[PDB]
Amino acid sequence: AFFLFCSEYRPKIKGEHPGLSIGDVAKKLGEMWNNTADDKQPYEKKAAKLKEKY
DNA sequence: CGGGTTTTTGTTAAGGGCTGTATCACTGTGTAAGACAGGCCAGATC
Repeated sequence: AFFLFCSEYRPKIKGEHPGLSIGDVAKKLGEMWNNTADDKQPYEKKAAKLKEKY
């Protein structure tokens, strides 16, 4: 949920207000994503689709 | 043999400072013997 959600919301969250380091940026953003599945499922669905396609 | 534990295993993803090889430009020189082949020739011989 949160992994695919961060890999999806990368553009705006990384080009609007990143933070101190890429580490802390993606950490806080993945936390917010996991605390949003209820609103991030299709990103994980696309991830699993690519995984099956591989 | 196996569902669910037993302690784990990728993995794979989003960017960033440190390390470890791979390049990059750039320079040191015309010899030294030996074998064989023609060409020239300067005395040998009839």
